[PDB]
Amino acid sequence: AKQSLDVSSDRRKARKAYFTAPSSQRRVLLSAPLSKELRAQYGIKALPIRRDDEVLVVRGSKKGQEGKISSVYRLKFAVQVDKVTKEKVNGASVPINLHPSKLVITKLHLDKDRKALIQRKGGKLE
Amino acid sequence: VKVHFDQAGKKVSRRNARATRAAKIAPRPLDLLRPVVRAPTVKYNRKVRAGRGFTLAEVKAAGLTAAYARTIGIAVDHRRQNRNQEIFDANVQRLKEYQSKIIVFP
Amino acid sequence: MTSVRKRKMNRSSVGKATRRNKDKQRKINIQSNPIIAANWDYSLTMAQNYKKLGLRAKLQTPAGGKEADLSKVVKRIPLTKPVTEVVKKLEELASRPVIRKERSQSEREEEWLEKLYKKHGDDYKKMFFDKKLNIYQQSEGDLKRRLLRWKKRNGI
Amino acid sequence: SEKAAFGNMCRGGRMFAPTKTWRKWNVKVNHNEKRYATASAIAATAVASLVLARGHRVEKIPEIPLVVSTDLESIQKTKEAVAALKAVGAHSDLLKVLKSKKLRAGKGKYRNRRWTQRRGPLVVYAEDNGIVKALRNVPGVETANVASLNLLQLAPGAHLGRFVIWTEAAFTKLDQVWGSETVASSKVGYTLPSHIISTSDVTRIINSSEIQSAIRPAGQATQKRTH
RNA sequence: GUUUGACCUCAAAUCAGGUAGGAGUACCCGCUGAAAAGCGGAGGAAAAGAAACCAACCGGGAUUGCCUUAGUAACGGCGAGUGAAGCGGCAAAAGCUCAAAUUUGAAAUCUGGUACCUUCGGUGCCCGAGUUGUAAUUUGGAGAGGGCAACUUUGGGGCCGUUCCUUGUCUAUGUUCCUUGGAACAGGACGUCAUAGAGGGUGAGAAUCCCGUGUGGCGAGGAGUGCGGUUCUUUGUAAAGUGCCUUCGAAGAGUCGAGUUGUUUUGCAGCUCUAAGUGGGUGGUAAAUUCCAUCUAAAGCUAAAUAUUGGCGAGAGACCGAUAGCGAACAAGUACAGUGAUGGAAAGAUGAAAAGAACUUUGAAAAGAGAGUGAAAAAGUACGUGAAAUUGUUGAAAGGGAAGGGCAUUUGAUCAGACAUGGUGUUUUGUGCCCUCUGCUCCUUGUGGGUAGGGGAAUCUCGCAU
RNA sequence: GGACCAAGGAGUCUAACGUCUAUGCGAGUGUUUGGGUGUAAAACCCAUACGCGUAGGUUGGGGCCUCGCAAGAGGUGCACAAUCGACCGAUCCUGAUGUCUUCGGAUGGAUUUGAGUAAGAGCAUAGCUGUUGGGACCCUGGUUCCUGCCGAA
RNA sequence: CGUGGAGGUCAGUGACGAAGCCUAGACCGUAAGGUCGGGUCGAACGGCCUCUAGUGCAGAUCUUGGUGGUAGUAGCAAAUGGGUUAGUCGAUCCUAAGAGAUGGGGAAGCUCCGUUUCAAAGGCCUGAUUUUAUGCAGGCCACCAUCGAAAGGGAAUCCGGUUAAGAUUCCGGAACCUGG
RNA sequence: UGAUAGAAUAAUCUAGCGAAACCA
RNA sequence: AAACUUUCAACAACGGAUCUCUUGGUUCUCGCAUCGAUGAAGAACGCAGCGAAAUGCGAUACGUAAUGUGAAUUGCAGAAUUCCGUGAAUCAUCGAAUCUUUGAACGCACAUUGCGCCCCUUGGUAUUCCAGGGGGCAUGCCUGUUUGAGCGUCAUUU
Repeated sequence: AKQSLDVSSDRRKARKAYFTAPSSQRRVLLSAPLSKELRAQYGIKALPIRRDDEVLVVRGSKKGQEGKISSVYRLKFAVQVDKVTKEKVNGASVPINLHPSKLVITKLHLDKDRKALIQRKGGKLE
Repeated sequence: VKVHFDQAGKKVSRRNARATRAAKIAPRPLDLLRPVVRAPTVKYNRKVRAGRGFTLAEVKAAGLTAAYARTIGIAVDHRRQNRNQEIFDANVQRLKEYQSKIIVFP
Repeated sequence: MTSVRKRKMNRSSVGKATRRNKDKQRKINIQSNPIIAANWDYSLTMAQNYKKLGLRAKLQTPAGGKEADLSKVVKRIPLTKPVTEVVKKLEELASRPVIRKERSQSEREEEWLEKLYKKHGDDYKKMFFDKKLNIYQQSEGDLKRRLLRWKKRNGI
Repeated sequence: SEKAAFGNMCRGGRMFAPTKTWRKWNVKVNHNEKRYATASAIAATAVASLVLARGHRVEKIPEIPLVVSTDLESIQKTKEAVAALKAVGAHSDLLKVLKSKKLRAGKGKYRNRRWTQRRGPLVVYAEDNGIVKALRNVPGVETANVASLNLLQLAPGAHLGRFVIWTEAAFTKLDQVWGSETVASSKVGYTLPSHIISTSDVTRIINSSEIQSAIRPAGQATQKRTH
C-alpha cells in the first residue's frame, strides 16, 4: 500500500488531479500497451501514444478493428483513430473517441525523441 | 477553551527534533553533563536531583577550566555554591567518570 | 479554503507552488563523521543505534522505561518454601596524532637573537641590561626561552 | 462552524447543538484491565472452536495454536511466504478474505473508506527478518511483535479468537512477555490473573460422582399435568 | 590688521548614497477603553530571559511552556464568589556585551570617493568622521600590571566530495477461455506478480489495461561551511591559555527612596521632595546596644522548548451529501437592494459516446406529425430517478343544495388458488461401489478412508434401474 | 391553532459535587504531563514524582455441628441491633507530690460527647441517574416511535 | 421498533437489476413495524453481535419550496443600431464674500490658531573690478502659496447651404484675434 | 417611436391580460 | 336523460420530495515564513480570428524571450513539422523583458484631461523658431560632498 507520506490516497484529491490535468501530463496518462510482438521487438510494455502510429482495438463495441490514429483528442482524454466512425443519418462521419487503455499499439511511428525514449526506458531498439 | 489534539503529533515532532539535533551532534549526547544536586525544602531535602551546573571551584577540583569544560559538554553554573561535602565529592567522582569515558578529536 | 486568496489561487492559471516534505523529514543524514555515517542504519533509532554503537545517547536518567528487550529468562523467587568496534575505531582516530608543525621563529627576531648571541655570548645579566638590540627590554628568561628555541633550531 | 434565520427549525439558520470539539474522544482505561482483556484474547486464540465461532477457514490446519519454525521470519519475499501458508493450510482462510472484498454500503465509501473485507491470519514473530514486508502485500494477514500484541488485531469487533499463527521463537517468548508461575512477568508488577472457578465445566461438576451422591432424586424433567 | 584665517552654528543644493509610509493582521507587544471596539508596532514567532531571584532547607540557581501545587493560600456587603505562588516531575536548555582607572613609545578606529582585483567583498590612494574618544584589553565568576617556571595552541584560502534545497528520468505481473451485457472492469475456469492487493481513470466491483503504488537506480541546477579529503599558502619577537609569586585592583542619580493624586490589586503613572559608598536591595532571626542569610538595581543582546480561526503548502476525518455542509459544490460576495455605510440570494446530475433528432410535411412563428439515433427518449439540451399537495381526459359509481369513518354482510368488478401427482409390499429382467478372486494408496492405526484389474448374478444377496 | 402538501424543525454538549450498578486491583490504587517504542494521532513498554485513601460481657441472630424418625433439644454463632462495660478527647469539680508566689496537675468524681479506639476499604474506569452553572429543550406557545408494568396528589 | 455512520461477521445480496418510487397484490407482527409479489428504475445495498449520534413531527400565526380555492373574480400603468466635429460659444485666466498650505505657536492627541503674520521666504544689472597671475567681486530691487463666478471682469466670426437625428463647431464664401 | 385593443361619433359590450385579502 | 358535483381507477399534467453520486465545504494534524517608493494590495481601461462571465495579460496586451518535453490545438476557422527536428502545444517550467490610467502615489495643481521646469536625442531652411521621441523633478530622516551666511567665538606688528 501507500508507504510514502508524500503520496496521498484521497479520492477527492485524486479526481481533482485527474480532471484538471495539464496536457503534458495527459499524454503521459494517454498511454497504450504495446503488442506481444512489439514487446518482443523492444522489450517494453506500454508507451505514451501519439497520432502518427498504428493501433488495434481490443475492447468495446468496435472490438477487433484497427487503424492509424487520426488525431489525439487530449482535452477529452481520448483519441480519434481513423476509419472507426459512426455514420450519421445525414451521411456524414464522426469518429468514435477511443481510449488508449483499451487500445493495443501495432505499428509504432519511430522518431529520434521516440528512439531516445525507448533507449532511456531500457528498450532493446533495433 | 483549548484541547491538546496534537499531543500525539507534537511528541513525534519532538522526537524528530531529538532525531534532527542528534544528526548534527552525531557523536555527542544531546544533553550536557549536569550535576547531581540535593534538593531544598524539607519535604524534598532527602531527594537528590539533577542540577544546572557544577561551579568553578569544583571543575578546578576536577582538574580543568570551565571555559574548556563548556567545550567538553559539562554544564557549569557560577551562581550556585557548594556547601555540602558529599554532594561536592560525588559530583567530583561524576566529573572524573565523565572524563574517563570521553575521547576527544583534535 | 474559503479565504478569497485561496479560492483565487485555486481558480488561477498559475498552479500551486507545491512541495512535498513529509516523507523526507523522518529520514535524516548524520552529516558529521563518515564513520558514524557508515554505521548509521536509518532503521533502529537514535537511541537503539547509539546503543549499538556503544556511545551513551542521553547522559542521565531517562524518563520512562527503556527496552529491557528480553535478553534473559527471569525465574520466580521461591521465597524459601518449606520442604565497541566503532568505539575502537573512533578511539584510534582520537588516539591518532595529527601531523603537527613546530612553531618556528621569525627571521628578523632570530637574527636579533643571533646578534645577541655574538654580542654577549650566553650570559643573561649582561644582555638584560643591554640597551642596543634589547630595546624592547625583554624579560629575563624570555631571553633564555627564545635563545634555547633558536639554538635547538640552529647552532646547537 | 462557530457562528456559521437564526433558528434550528429555520432553513439556513444555526442548528440546534452546534457540534463542538471538546466532546470527549479518547477514553481512559485502567492498565491492568487493558492487559486483562489482552490476556483473555490470547487465551481465547488457542481454543479454535472460538476461531470457527468467529468465522475462519481453519478446518484443515495441523494443530492449535499453530506454531511454525522461526525460519518463517527469515522469508523476505511475498510468494514464498504465501506458499508457506499454503503448506500450513491457512489457504482457505486467505481465499475467504480475498473473495470477501466488498464495497462499503455507507456514504463513507466516498469518505476514503471505500472497500471492506474480512480479516485473516495473524502472524506473531519474535523478531523481524523481512517477514513483515513479505506479508504486507497479501490481504487479511497482519503481523505483530510479541511485545505489542494489539487487542484490535487480537479480537476484532470485540469477538474473541482471531486465527493466530505463531513463530517458534515467539511462542517461547510469550513466557517472557506475560510470565508464568515460573517465569516472572517482564512487566513491572504484573501477574497473570487468577480464576474464581477452577474447573471450566459446570456440568462435569454436577454430574461428577459426589454431588450425584449428595443429591435427592429428580423429577420427570417436565411436569405431569394433573387435573 | 578697516586685512586675513581658524573654528562653531545655521542655511542651501534637480549633489551622491540610503531609508520611512501602505496592505494584511490568526498568533505577539504596547496605549486607550465601554456597554469588546479602537489605536500603534513587529516577526515567523513575538515577548521574556541570564537574579538588586527563590528560599530558610542536607538549600536551589537565566527565561519559556506542560503536569502537580490547587480550587489551596490569600481576597471578597469574607456575599455573589474571586483566585495565586515557592517547591517537585518533565520538555527545552546557552550564555554573553557595554559603561569605571592612559596606547600615550606615536587613533593603533571607521564611513565615503577613486584605481584595480578573485566582488554579500578585498587592496591601494585620497577626502573626511573622530581625542567633547573611534580601536585592542577588562564586566566580579573579577580583572589588570609585571616576574618566574614551564608547557600548550595557532590563521587564511581554494578545489572535489558530502549535507541541504529545487527538479528530471528509469525501475513488476493476463487484457488467457466461457456466459451475461450496448459496453466486462460482472460471474465461472485457468493463471502470473508482489518490499507493488494505496488511490484514480478506462462505456458497470480492474493487483495483474493505463497512470501510479512499492523497491531501489541514474541524473540536472542551485544553497552552503555543516564536516571529509586533497591542494595552495600562511611568523610577526604574533596571539592566547594554566599554575606560583609581586604590585594594584575604578562602575548605571531626578535614579534609590518619601509624600500625595489617579489607576490597578501590589505595581504603574503624574506632581512635589529627593540620597549612600566596608554602599545598597530583600528576607527570616533573637537568650536581644541581635546575629545570620541572599543578590547587586537604576545600560544591552541572546537560540530552543511556546502561541498561531492569517499566508504558503501538505496529509487526514466513526464530519455534511445540494433546505446539509462556507453566504457561495454553479460566471458568489455574484445577480440584486440601498444615496451610502452596508445587506445579500436562488441556482449540481442528458447520454458510454451528442450518436443532440438527416429527410418529408403542417406550421407567421411558437409548436407539431411522420421518420430516425440511442441499450434506454418509460434519457430530447424543459433533460438521472421522478413522491405528495393540486390539474385534465376517459371509465365506473353516487348525488341532487349530497359531510366523513367504525362494525357486519351481500351485490358488482377483480385477484390468488399444485410446475402436486406419491408411498408400501410383491414380481420380471438388467446394471453397479452386489458377489468372488487379484491389488494399490492416506493416516486420525480403528468399530477406519479412498481406489484399480479381471470374473460372475449360473445360485444367493444389497442398492439402483426396469 | 389551523388552505393543502413535501423536506427541515425543538432535553445537546461540558464542568463540579452525589447515589446506584458493573469491572480491575486492594490498604493500596491511579500507564498515556512526559519518555521509550511503533506496521505511526492506534497499539506496546515505563523512570521519578504527584493525586486520593490507609496507617470486653450479656441478649439475640444468617447459618453450621451434634442428638433427635420427625417434631424439637443442645452447642458454636456472620452481618447488624440493644444493654452493661472499658479507654481516649472534651466537659465541670477534687487541687496532692511538689511548690521561685503563682506554677503545677496527682487522685477521685460527674454527665453527655464522638461517621472516636476496641483489627481497615479504598482508588481508578465505564454506564445510568440527582443538584448547580455555562445560551443549556426550542421560539406565552410548541416540544418528534410502540408495547408492558407500577402509578398519586 | 425505526434512522445516519463505525468495528466484526454472513467467502450476505446485486446490471439475468442494488437503492428508491408506485402498488383498489399477498403475508407476518398487539403495535412500533417487517417480508414477498408486480410495475418503474438504473448502481449500489442488506441480516446478525456490538459502538456511536446532528436518531423518529401534525401542529410551534415554525423555516423554505410547491400547489389550491378565492376567480377568469377584482380590475385594466395594481408587473410587463446610429447620432454631439470650435483659435473666434463656454470652461480654462482674474478677483468677490469667503476658503486655505507654508513660517511659527498651542494641543496627551484626532488636529486647532493664523494668512503676510516676530522667517536667511528670490531675480535683475555690471565686470582685463588689475593684478597675486588656475578659487566671486561691485551693486539694484522690495510683497508674499493656492483655491473661490458655465449669470461679475474678459482677444477674436458672420451670412448662405446641409442631416432620419448635428452645427456661430461640418461644407462654400467672406472676415477678424493672438504669438513668432 | 410609443402606447390594452375592437365597437358604441372621437360620450355600454366583446376580446385580451389578469390579482390580492382571506381560507379547523 | 344529459350538464354539473363527489369518489375511485387508468393515462396524461404539475411539482421537485426520495434514492445514488460530488473538482464542495467542515474540522484536526504536520511543515514552512514569503507583500511595499526596484512602486504593494485595491480600483479603472483595454488586449482572443470569431468571447459574455471565469482565468490570463498590458499597446510586445488570453501574451514576448528563456529552459524542458516532444506533436499538437479543438466549438468553428487556420497554420503546420521539411519529421528524425533548434520544434506545434490554451503544454510544463520560468530565473530575461514589456507592463495602459490610478492607487502609500510622488513636478505643482486638479470640478481643469490646467500649468509646468530640467536633461538627452532627431528632424523641420535651423545660430534664434517650431515639431517629434525619451528620461527625470513629492515629503521627512540619516551620512557624506559642494556652496553660502552669522554683530557666535577667537587670532592677526617675525
